[PDB]
Amino acid sequence: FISDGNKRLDAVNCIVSNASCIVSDAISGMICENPGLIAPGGNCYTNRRMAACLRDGEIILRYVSYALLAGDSSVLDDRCLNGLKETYIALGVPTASTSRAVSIMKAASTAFIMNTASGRKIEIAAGDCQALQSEAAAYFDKVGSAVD
Amino acid sequence: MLDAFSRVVVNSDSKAAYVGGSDLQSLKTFISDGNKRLDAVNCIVSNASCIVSDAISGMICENPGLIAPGGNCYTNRRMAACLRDGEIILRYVSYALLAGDSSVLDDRCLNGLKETYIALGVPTASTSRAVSIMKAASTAFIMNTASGRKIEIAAGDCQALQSEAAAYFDKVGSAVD
Amino acid sequence: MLDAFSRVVVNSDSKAAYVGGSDLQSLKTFISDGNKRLDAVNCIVSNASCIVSDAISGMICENPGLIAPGGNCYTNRRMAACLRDGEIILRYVSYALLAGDSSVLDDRCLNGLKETYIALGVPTASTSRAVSIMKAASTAFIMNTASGRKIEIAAGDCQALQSEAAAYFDKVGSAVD
Amino acid sequence: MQDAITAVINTADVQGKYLDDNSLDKLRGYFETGELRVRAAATIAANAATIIKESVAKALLYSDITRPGGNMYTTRRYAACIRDLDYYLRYATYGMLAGDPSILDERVLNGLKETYNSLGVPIGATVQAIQAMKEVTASLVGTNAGQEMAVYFDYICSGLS
Amino acid sequence: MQDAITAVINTADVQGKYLDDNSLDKLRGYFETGELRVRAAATIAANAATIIKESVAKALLYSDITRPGGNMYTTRRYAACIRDLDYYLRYATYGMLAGDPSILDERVLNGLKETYNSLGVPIGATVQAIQAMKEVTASLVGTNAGQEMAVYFDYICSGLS
Amino acid sequence: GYDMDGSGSGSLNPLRIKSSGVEKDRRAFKITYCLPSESRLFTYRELQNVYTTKLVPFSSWYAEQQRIQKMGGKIFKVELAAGGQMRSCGN
Amino acid sequence: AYPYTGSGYGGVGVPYANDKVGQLYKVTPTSNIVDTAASVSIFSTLVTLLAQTGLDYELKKSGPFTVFAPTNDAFTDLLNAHGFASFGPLLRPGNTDTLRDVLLYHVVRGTYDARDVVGKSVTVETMGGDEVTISCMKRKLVVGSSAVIRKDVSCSNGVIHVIKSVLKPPSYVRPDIRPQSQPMPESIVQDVYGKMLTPRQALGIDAAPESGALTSFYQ
Amino acid sequence: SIVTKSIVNADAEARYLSPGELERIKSFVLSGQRRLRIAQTLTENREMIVKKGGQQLFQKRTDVVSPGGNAYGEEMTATCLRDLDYYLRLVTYGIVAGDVTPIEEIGLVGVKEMYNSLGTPISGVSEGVRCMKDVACSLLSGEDSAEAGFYFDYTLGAMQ
Amino acid sequence: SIVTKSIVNADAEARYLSPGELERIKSFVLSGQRRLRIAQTLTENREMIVKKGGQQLFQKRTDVVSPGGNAYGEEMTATCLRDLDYYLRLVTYGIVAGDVTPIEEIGLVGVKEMYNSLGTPISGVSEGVRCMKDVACSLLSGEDSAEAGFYFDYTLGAMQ
Ligand SMILES: C=CC1=C(C)[C@@H](Cc2[nH]c(/C=C3N=C(/C=C4\NC(=O)[C@H](C)[C@H]4CC)C(C)=C\3CCC(=O)O)c(CCC(=O)O)c2C)NC1=O
Ligand SMILES: C=CC1=C(C)[C@@H](Cc2[nH]c(/C=C3N=C(/C=C4\NC(=O)[C@H](C)[C@H]4CC)C(C)=C\3CCC(=O)O)c(CCC(=O)O)c2C)NC1=O
Ligand SMILES: C=CC1=C(C)[C@@H](Cc2[nH]c(/C=C3N=C(/C=C4\NC(=O)[C@H](C)[C@H]4CC)C(C)=C\3CCC(=O)O)c(CCC(=O)O)c2C)NC1=O
Ligand SMILES: C=CC1=C(C)[C@@H](Cc2[nH]c(/C=C3N=C(/C=C4\NC(=O)[C@H](C)[C@H]4CC)C(C)=C\3CCC(=O)O)c(CCC(=O)O)c2C)NC1=O
Ligand SMILES: C=CC1=C(C)[C@@H](Cc2[nH]c(/C=C3N=C(/C=C4\NC(=O)[C@H](C)[C@H]4CC)C(C)=C\3CCC(=O)O)c(CCC(=O)O)c2C)NC1=O
Ligand SMILES: CCC1=C(C)/C(=C/C2=NC(=C\c3[nH]c(/C=C4\NC(=O)[C@H](C)[C@H]4CC)c(C)c3CCC(=O)O)/C(CCC(=O)O)=C2C)NC1=O
Ligand SMILES: CCC1=C(C)/C(=C/C2=NC(=C\c3[nH]c(/C=C4\NC(=O)[C@H](C)[C@H]4CC)c(C)c3CCC(=O)O)/C(CCC(=O)O)=C2C)NC1=O
Ligand SMILES: CCC1=C(C)/C(=C/C2=NC(=C\c3[nH]c(/C=C4\NC(=O)[C@H](C)[C@H]4CC)c(C)c3CCC(=O)O)/C(CCC(=O)O)=C2C)NC1=O
Ligand SMILES: CCC1=C(C)/C(=C/C2=NC(=C\c3[nH]c(/C=C4\NC(=O)[C@H](C)[C@H]4CC)c(C)c3CCC(=O)O)/C(CCC(=O)O)=C2C)NC1=O
Ligand SMILES: CCC1=C(C)[C@@H](CC2=N/C(=C\c3[nH]c(C[C@@H]4NC(=O)C(C)=C4CC)c(C)c3CCC(=O)O)C(CCC(=O)O)=C2C)NC1=O
Ligand SMILES: CCC1=C(C)[C@@H](CC2=N/C(=C\c3[nH]c(C[C@@H]4NC(=O)C(C)=C4CC)c(C)c3CCC(=O)O)C(CCC(=O)O)=C2C)NC1=O
Ligand SMILES: CCC1=C(C)[C@@H](CC2=N/C(=C\c3[nH]c(C[C@@H]4NC(=O)C(C)=C4CC)c(C)c3CCC(=O)O)C(CCC(=O)O)=C2C)NC1=O
Repeated sequence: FISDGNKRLDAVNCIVSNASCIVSDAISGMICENPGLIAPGGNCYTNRRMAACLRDGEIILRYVSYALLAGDSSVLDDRCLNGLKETYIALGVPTASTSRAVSIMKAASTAFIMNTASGRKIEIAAGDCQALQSEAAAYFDKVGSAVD
Repeated sequence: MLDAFSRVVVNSDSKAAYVGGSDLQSLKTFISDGNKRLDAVNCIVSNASCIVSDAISGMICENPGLIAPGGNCYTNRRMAACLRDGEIILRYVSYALLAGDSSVLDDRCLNGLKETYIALGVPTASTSRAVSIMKAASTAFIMNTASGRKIEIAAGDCQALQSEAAAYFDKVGSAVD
Repeated sequence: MLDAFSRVVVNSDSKAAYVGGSDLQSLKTFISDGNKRLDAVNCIVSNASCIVSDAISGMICENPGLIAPGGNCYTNRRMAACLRDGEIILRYVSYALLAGDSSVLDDRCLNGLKETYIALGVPTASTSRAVSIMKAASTAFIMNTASGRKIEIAAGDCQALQSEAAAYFDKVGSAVD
Repeated sequence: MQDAITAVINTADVQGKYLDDNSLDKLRGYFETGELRVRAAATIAANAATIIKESVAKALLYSDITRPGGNMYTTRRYAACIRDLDYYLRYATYGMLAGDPSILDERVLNGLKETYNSLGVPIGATVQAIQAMKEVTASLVGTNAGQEMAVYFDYICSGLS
Repeated sequence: MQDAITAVINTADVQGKYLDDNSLDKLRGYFETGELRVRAAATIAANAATIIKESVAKALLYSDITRPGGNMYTTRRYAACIRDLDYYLRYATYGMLAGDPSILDERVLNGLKETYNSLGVPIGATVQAIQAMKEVTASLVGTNAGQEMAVYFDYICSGLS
Repeated sequence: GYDMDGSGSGSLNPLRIKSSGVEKDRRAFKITYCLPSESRLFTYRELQNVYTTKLVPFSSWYAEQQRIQKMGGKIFKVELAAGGQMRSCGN
Repeated sequence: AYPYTGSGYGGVGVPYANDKVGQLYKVTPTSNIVDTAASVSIFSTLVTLLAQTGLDYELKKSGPFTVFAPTNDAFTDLLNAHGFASFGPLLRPGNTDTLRDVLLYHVVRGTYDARDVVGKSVTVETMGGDEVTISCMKRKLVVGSSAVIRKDVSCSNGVIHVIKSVLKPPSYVRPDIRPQSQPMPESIVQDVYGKMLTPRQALGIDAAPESGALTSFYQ
Repeated sequence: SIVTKSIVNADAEARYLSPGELERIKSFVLSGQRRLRIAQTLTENREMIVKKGGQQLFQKRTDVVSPGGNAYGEEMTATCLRDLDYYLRLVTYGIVAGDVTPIEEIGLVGVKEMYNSLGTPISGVSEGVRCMKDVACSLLSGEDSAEAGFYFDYTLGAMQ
Repeated sequence: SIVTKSIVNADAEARYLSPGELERIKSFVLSGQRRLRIAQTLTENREMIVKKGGQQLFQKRTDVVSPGGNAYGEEMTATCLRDLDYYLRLVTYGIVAGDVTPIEEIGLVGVKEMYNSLGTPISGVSEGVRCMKDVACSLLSGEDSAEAGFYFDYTLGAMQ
């Protein structure tokens, strides 16, 4: 980290100042993939639920971001990491849909962290960052395994 | 809607007794500080559209995901309603500067807002950021310390009033979050 | 080794063209300055050894761990090497005074000094302190406001030359840390 | 405790500075209001009895409290009640005349909320009795000194509540 | 309180047993070290004032604490400070000469952490002052006796921290 | 009468413990101690409730505390209730 | 309905002080602010921050302090782009006095809890030099920008109030991400002597074309 | 402060302030601006009082600045003049307070224990404060330096 | 005296002398002849000790015998050595007593108030008594001057 520092903080600042982008991206894409999870039936039909859906996306990405800064996701496993699947079962929330949204958040996160995402071209001097990308994908599939 | 006058009156009716001396003494300080309040509200009435434009432009530049697709500042119409809502927030803050009490701001604008921005999907932290930029810009205009604008007024201390305006912006910001 | 002349010439070579009247005008300000820099170099190079003695003695005075056993100023050998290092630092600073550019100063001493003192265990903050005391003493001699020796010079502004000298000492003290 | 002057010497002392123009402006403020504080304390000293009598008559009597089973029932309780109103008036005058409510922090409001919540003294009736003394006292001393006493009675009422 | 002797009689008493060879080995240990503890207590008794002066000069003076704003800034607080260093030295000597720090549990460490955390005495500075007394005292009594005093000053430091 | 003038060890007042109390200071500590006596079984004095709670003046708290610890008392909760803290002037 | 405690002939006979034993001024069961903030699983990051800044020390004091204390979840809410922009450079290692300023902005002397503030609105200076308005309108208590989420927690030297989000002081100097340097000449002749104006030029009798103008001569 | 002393008094007697004491507070709050003039003059002339008082101190008392003395050296003499600066500041506080309670609680309560813990002769301190009294009486009027000089006299009486 | 200390002790405890207490009396009354040897030697060598100790005092500490000091002149120097003679006498009383009670009650209780009332630097007195300690330890054996020297150390700890 004393070697990472401005580079790890640079990555966290890249993922953080694209948060509304990644959240609304992955949730809007989650709906696009299957029409059964916008229709009557599934939990995207009511306006109230949709708001808590956007809030849950923002909370996942927020704690995921914390893990990168905090090195290990103990801050995540302190509360959010454990007991989430029990809640999503006890409220009838679909889990395949959430796992898809976390996957889309992961792909958008790595594409932002490597600047391969066409459209945002923030100016940083170049370096190797593959390790850190694998930590980011590491956290999203920790959570993506915990939703299922 | 209650001004400072009706705030003293309502408090004295909770006490269920006549106004007397001390409450009127604090209200005499309101009267003697009245012209400073008048000139302060004049400083916020005039520079408001520019402040609103700057604050929301700063909100988008600090957080570029608003202009991103599927953001709430994406569509041109959404940018229009965005600018208008910043204007209306600054408008009721100016009313709270004239009244001296936040009953107009609480009853007309603040109550029913959090649930609205939640029901629309408006990001609340971005709105509180815009309220914070209007706060700092409004205190800089109210203390005559703006860079592009330095209008002459006869000199005097007005820190009380700056803390008052910052209390209203703080109040608006608190309500959204 | 590049003076101000060679700096103009190198900048024109990166620009890939001839000189031009603007760079020649700044060169006329340098040459038109002239003997202010001459008399300034004469002032610092005159009282040089005494500057080195006072600055290093003051550097030992601010933290007595150097002269404490186990410190790098402990014993005669280390003290002699200390004094010749302060003297050579001042020597290259005077070279950068005549040159007008830091190219002479930087290649000879700015580059690689940090590696050498880290490899030898020389405390770098103490070196920056010594460079700071030589800075203040050398600016005080260069403005002729030194409280012990005040020689006659026809009056004028040596201030332009002096800031430059403080920039060289801030370059050395920024380099050693 | 501390008055306004001691507070100025506390801030200026705890910075290590001497007295600058701001602190001298604060001392000038206190020394302007000096005489007003004196005559207000003189008037309250004169009419304490009548303040407590009029305020008890407005706020407490002919109610459930002095009816049996209320807190004021029996002579011992009545005398303790009006005794406490005497303390609130006296220490409110001290706080006014010092210009700093630190005395009310040191010697009155310390442990008083635990006392009244221990005994079962009604807080709201106490507060209304203090406000009755605030109205009557402000009627005696006038506008400006009624404002000064108003901030110290309101300080005790904020202390209990 | 208790010394090493009393502590042995406590363990042997509370077992109901008499004094076996192990307890007599412990009393032989203390009775070997007895004279060393006596002369150490003699030296510290002789030079108490100089211990406190040199330790305050090392640890506390010319810093933020005696500068205004710090907790030693006034003469009242300076005198209370050096008063407390006197007590730490005296009871540390009793603890050394008893061979058992129970006196430090009974008569020093009791209520003192509550006291200092109540008043605003900084714990850090106190600990560094006690360690300064440890170094100065060890310099006076020498190596072995300085180790003995070192475990008791470290006992007080472990108590306050 | 501020207890810090002319400290002992050569000052004719026999050594006594001396507090940082200011003249007539008004600071007090709420304390909780426990006391088991010792004098009772040879004195046969009537029993009293040992465990109490009181507001001790700040100037003399020092001596009261030392005295409790001398007679094997145990102190539970020292709070400063009455006064203000780290005030250079005005107690 | 509201019995007055009396041991003998006072009234009903409820033992004195409405407790099993007729005694008052019992030893307090509450502990210091640092201890109660340390005992709970949330406020752990505040216990670390007060540990780092040394405002642990001032909260151990027995003066009445109100601590307007944000939860552990709240510091997570700083990861908005706006909040990470403002409090972003505090994660740089040198910045301790700025954390002292923020955390001194959260602590207020005296005791200001719920129904001192119900109805009215009061403005109090903090432990830092800045000021905060505390108000309660329509059973809502808010301090500065963020509303109180849990009302009052007694801790024997004042009150802990619990807050949804981290306040900001009005005077906050964000620590720079990269340290700023004075402009170096690098070419005295072209940059110092070229940008400088001769007395004659300043009159305008000469021609204008100076490339720049100098406001300072330093490092 | 005089007001503080006046209160505490009837507070411990648990009565209101007497007629007499309220007249004393009136006389005090009417004497205010004269006091603020005195402490203004001693404020803005502090360097002459500390320097000149230190000169008369070291010229009368060559003990402490001699070798093997408490005030020996440049840093020790600077600390000596630093303490004279402290007592000058406290005297100004005692002038505006209208009572020596600031002087007593900031500077005098336990002063002998401190300077005996430092090895400093406190009679040299009292001679220093007397020297600053002579300079401060040279900078003021007749009745004015009577008043301020009597505050200095209180500090001398506490050191001796 | 240890015997007296033992008495008063069990007298305030209102009991007869304990088994432990008697042994202390035995050790004291068997150590008697040794003590009387020591105070006999310091008694008959007192003139020499007062002189030599005073020489080392004034030579180490030229303050007080300088013009301006306390002890300047013939009469003053004679009074100074008169006091060193007093403290030598008291130390001998404390050696025979086996306790510093005589030294404390004749010479130490209220000494700082007396020498502050005389103008005398008491650190110079402690340096004088330390000089007499060095000479009296030059006149005795190892363990012997350990004992007596530690009585001198008590007097130095009372002066400082
Ligand atoms: C407070 C906020 C804050 C930040 C946001 C960072 C910003 C930051 N990044 C770097 C510096 C850098 N940042 C990156 C980052 C990357 N480069 C790539 O090509 C990838 C796209 C991307 C992966 C994350 C790299 C590679 C460097 C340079 C290497 C390094 O300094 O380690 C530096 C070094 C100084 C400089 O370059 O001028 C700083 C300050 N630091 C902070 O203090
Ligand atoms: C700290 C971490 C943390 C989380 C990760 C969330 C997880 C979470 N989500 C919900 C609750 C919810 N979460 C969703 C989200 C969904 N909507 C859908 O269409 C999708 C299947 C899915 C988004 C991908 C919805 C709709 C609710 C409300 C469910 C309901 O009330 O029917 C709840 C119950 C409380 C509430 O109603 O908010 C919780 C604990 N909360 C936390 O505190
Ligand atoms: C109907 C509209 C209307 C206004 C807008 C005001 C405008 C106004 N302000 C002042 C007067 C004043 N206005 C201010 C205000 C200022 N203090 C400062 O520090 C700032 C620069 C500025 C607030 C932003 C002050 C200090 C005075 C008094 C000036 C003085 O007496 O020196 C006066 C002169 C009369 C008076 O003293 O009140 C007037 C006409 N009055 C009106 O009738
Ligand atoms: C009396 C007080 C009062 C207010 C405070 C507003 C609040 C408010 N805003 C909107 C509505 C809106 N408000 C915004 C504003 C936003 N655009 C963004 O990018 C940001 C998140 C945010 C500015 C900071 C937008 C974009 C809409 C339209 C939303 C939409 O139609 O999608 C609406 C619904 C009606 C409408 O469409 O106008 C209301 C009630 N209206 C009021 O009457
Ligand atoms: C061969 C060796 C050699 C030198 C050492 C210089 C010496 C020198 N200096 C000046 C002349 C001068 N020298 C200075 C210098 C300064 N004045 C100040 O007050 C500052 C302390 C100091 C800053 C450097 C000034 C200001 C002048 C007069 C202005 C000028 O001539 O430009 C002159 C002009 C003639 C005269 O004054 O009689 C000469 C010959 N020239 C040489 O040929
Ligand atoms: C200045 C410092 C100070 C104050 C202010 C003070 C208050 C105080 N009020 C008390 C009791 C009481 N206080 C009241 C007060 C009231 N009853 C009512 O109905 C009214 C609404 C209200 C007064 C306005 C009553 C009835 C009691 C007696 C309770 C009992 O013991 O029976 C007691 C218990 C001792 C006793 O009186 O028997 C104290 C100690 N004590 C102090 O040392
Ligand atoms: C506001 C009340 C107040 C006072 C007065 C005060 C005095 C004070 N004087 C000190 C030292 C000192 N003070 C003196 C003073 C003197 N030497 C002489 O010979 C002269 C008689 C005299 C000067 C007139 C000296 C020499 C020292 C340092 C001695 C040493 O360190 O060896 C120190 C030691 C550390 C430090 O200064 O930071 C304090 C705290 N502190 C306080 O809070
Ligand atoms: C025998 C066991 C025992 C101890 C140790 C003890 C200490 C004790 N220390 C006190 C105050 C104090 N103690 C200090 C000590 C210090 N200030 C610093 O900055 C330094 C770190 C440190 C000196 C080394 C200070 C400043 C006060 C007074 C603080 C105040 O009143 O504001 C008080 C308050 C009242 C009084 O002293 O009379 C007690 C009782 N009491 C006991 O019974
Ligand atoms: C038995 C216990 C006891 C003692 C000790 C004692 C001392 C004593 N010392 C005195 C004077 C004195 N004592 C000294 C002593 C000294 N001057 C220095 O500089 C040195 C530090 C020191 C000598 C080591 C001086 C100079 C005077 C006379 C000072 C004067 O008169 O101006 C006087 C004044 C009148 C007189 O001597 O008759 C008494 C009574 N009296 C007693 O009853
Ligand atoms: C028709 C229904 C529909 C959608 C809605 C999208 C949603 C979507 N975005 C993706 C992924 C994705 N989305 C973005 C964010 C996005 N791109 C940007 O450059 C900016 C500024 C953005 C916010 C405005 C990025 C950066 C990626 C990563 C791929 C890339 O490099 O662009 C992916 C790939 C997921 C994966 O890799 O597993 C999908 C499915 N796709 C669909 O089929
Ligand atoms: C690149 C995206 C971007 C922006 C857009 C700005 C927006 C902006 N304006 C500010 C603050 C700010 N803005 C103005 C108003 C403004 N200045 C004037 O002199 C006149 C005439 C104005 C309207 C035309 C003032 C007066 C201030 C206060 C600072 C100052 O003294 O100028 C602040 C500081 C906020 C704070 O203090 O917390 C910001 C972020 N910043 C950005 O990064
Ligand atoms: C007690 C530990 C100690 C020291 C050792 C000195 C060391 C010292 N000399 C200075 C600065 C300094 N020093 C000298 C040189 C010196 N003066 C002369 O007149 C002659 C003949 C000299 C050599 C014999 C000069 C000329 C200056 C510039 C100030 C001046 O005009 O005198 C400065 C000021 C540094 C600055 O400006 O940043 C310091 C700190 N200071 C201390 O605190």
